[PDB]
Amino acid sequence: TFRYRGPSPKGDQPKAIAGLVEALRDGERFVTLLGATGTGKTVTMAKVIEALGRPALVLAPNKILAAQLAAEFRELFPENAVEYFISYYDYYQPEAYVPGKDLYIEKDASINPEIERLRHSTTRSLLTRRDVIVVASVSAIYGLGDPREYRARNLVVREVLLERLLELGYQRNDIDLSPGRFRAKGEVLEIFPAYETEPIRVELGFVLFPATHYLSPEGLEEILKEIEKELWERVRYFEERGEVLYAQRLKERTLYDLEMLRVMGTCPGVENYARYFTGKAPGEPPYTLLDYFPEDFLVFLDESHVTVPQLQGMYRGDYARKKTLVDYGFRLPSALDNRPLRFEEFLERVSQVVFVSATPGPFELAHSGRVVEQIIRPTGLLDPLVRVKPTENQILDLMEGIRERAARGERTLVTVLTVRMAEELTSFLVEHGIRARYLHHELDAFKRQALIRDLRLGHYDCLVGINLLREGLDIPEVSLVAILDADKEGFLRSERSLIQTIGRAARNARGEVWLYADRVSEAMQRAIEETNRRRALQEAYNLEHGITPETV
Ligand SMILES: CCCCCCCCO[C@@H]1O[C@H](CO)[C@@H](O)[C@H](O)[C@H]1O
Ligand SMILES: CCCCCCCCO[C@@H]1O[C@H](CO)[C@@H](O)[C@H](O)[C@H]1O
Ligand SMILES: CCCCCCCCO[C@@H]1O[C@H](CO)[C@@H](O)[C@H](O)[C@H]1O
Repeated sequence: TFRYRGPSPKGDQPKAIAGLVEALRDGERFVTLLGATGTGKTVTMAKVIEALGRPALVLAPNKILAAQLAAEFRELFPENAVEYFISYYDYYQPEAYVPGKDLYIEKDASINPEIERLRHSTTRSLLTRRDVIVVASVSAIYGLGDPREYRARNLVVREVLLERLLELGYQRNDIDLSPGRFRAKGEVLEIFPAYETEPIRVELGFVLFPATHYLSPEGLEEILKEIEKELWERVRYFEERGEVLYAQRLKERTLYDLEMLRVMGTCPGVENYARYFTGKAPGEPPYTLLDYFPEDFLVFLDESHVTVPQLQGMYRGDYARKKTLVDYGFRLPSALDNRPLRFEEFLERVSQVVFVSATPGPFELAHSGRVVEQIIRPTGLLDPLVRVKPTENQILDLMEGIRERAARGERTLVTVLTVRMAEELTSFLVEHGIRARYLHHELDAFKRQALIRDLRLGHYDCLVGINLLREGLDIPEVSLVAILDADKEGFLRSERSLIQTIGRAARNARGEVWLYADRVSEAMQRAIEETNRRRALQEAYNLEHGITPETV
């Protein structure tokens, strides 16, 4: 049972909630929430979750949005369990090998304790409460230990109770303490649970869950035997090919791990032997976070037009990177079984799915048994006016438009199609009195968000880039979005992409989008019509309720 404490639903949220709830209660497996930018999709998801009272998983297209959603849900359900199943492949380097330059890359060690802490807090809550909402990036869905063992291996709250501490994955280190380590300096225990930020001093209640998701198994001895059996078979494979270097590499690394496991029941990169620990057969789908949820959990795929394709391509992407480590003797073929799920395998592990997007993709449109939209924004803000302007004298027209807006405190976003164009336009604008910066495609997150942050803070007035479908670009001061080569083919000029880009001007009471082109492509035509449809519906709602837009 959840306890919603956020703002009451306004605009189209009430209608969206209900209908969405009605569809789910009627047993629809696939449902889509078609919600324009700024209509408050998080609150809608939250009320649906509250109404159904089932634990939920919300997947986002990237780590920035994932973190953002987690933070919002925590504020909306201050008394329930909101988890962020962050993944190590989000901020750190995984093991890898690039044939191109024969360079092998080790995964980062001694990572920030917050990573594993958040992950353990997630599995712990899922096995102790129903009022749980888990947010995660799609990439987070990867092989994980067997949930049965993780579950059946707990410690309820003497002296034998320090034989348990270890068969749960906890390690000794009286020196410095770490989450998932114990300190026994005499008659006094100090367990630091893998999911806590505050250790537990024991002298003279709670429930301790394992410190690892791949904790030791049944015939540990017998398991190391099966792994070594695969090792020599694979060594022979290389030997017969004359690839002595690969045979040597695989032998040394595998024997090192086997020895490590025989002396600590664990070893760095233990996940690679996942299948041996879960007893899964080769090729079979591994256990994942999904298996830790109750059978009736609800799934939300935020930005579904992006997240669905991500879920569809995860397996292939991972296979390519892993297959390389296998081909050159760094890992056993069995490491391939510690992988992401194929899309169909994912669908086999979920019951009901709610797709969320302002521009739902083909999968959601062909499969949803119900599409519920929310167009009216709680704020009453209108979708922008969209104009089509000639390419003749585009830059001069744009420049005067930008300077006019900067004069009165308004910002401009500009999208071009090539790097040369982005480079030249930016320098040209700067040389003509405009505070413009270039959002280079090589910029990573936070750095990309740092630049965007400066625009939000008003350090400059115009941001030029190729792909503007980035996070954090919904700024109230942006009143103009200019799209050069608006009629050219390509992903960034598709119907959906145009609609998404147009939305960057919907947080300003005077928002406008200028499409520079000498012809109207079908994508433009459709995007213009949809923006007009939304604007008209919201103007009608505002008229009826006596609301007049204002920027804020
Ligand atoms: C468990 C380890 C088994 C090692 C057995 C290696 C057998 C070598 O294998 C041989 O290598 C030659 C290389 O010139 C090839 O030409 C032969 O075809 C191949 O059978
Ligand atoms: C055409 C002449 C227009 C004059 C209006 C100028 C409005 C200035 O604009 C304001 O300046 C403040 C201080 O820099 C900022 O903090 C505000 O965010 C910004 O809107
Ligand atoms: C460029 C995209 C054009 C899309 C066509 C939108 C048509 C909306 O319909 C409009 O409704 C108005 C009611 O206020 C009427 O006054 C207009 O005559 C009518 O065209």
